[PDB]
Amino acid sequence: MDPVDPNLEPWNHPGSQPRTPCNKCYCKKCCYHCQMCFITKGLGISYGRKKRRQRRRPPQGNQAHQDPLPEQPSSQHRGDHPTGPKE
Repeated sequence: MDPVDPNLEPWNHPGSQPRTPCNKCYCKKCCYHCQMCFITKGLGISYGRKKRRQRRRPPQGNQAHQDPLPEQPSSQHRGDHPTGPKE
């Protein structure tokens, strides 16, 4: 997960708000994040038991709110952690 950039990746969320995205800690409320904190379903680098780093590239709205990529509210790359599938 960490060697891309990242713009909007298959799974790479650093933090949340205010529109940051990273902060000095993972997840971290201000500001929006509703309920789902970080349940580790996809063990690339940032989700990781003996891995885990953190990289920050756009402003951003979607990379402060989102877990997955498409506008499809369910689970397993669909609506992974907010009220928010795309944002």
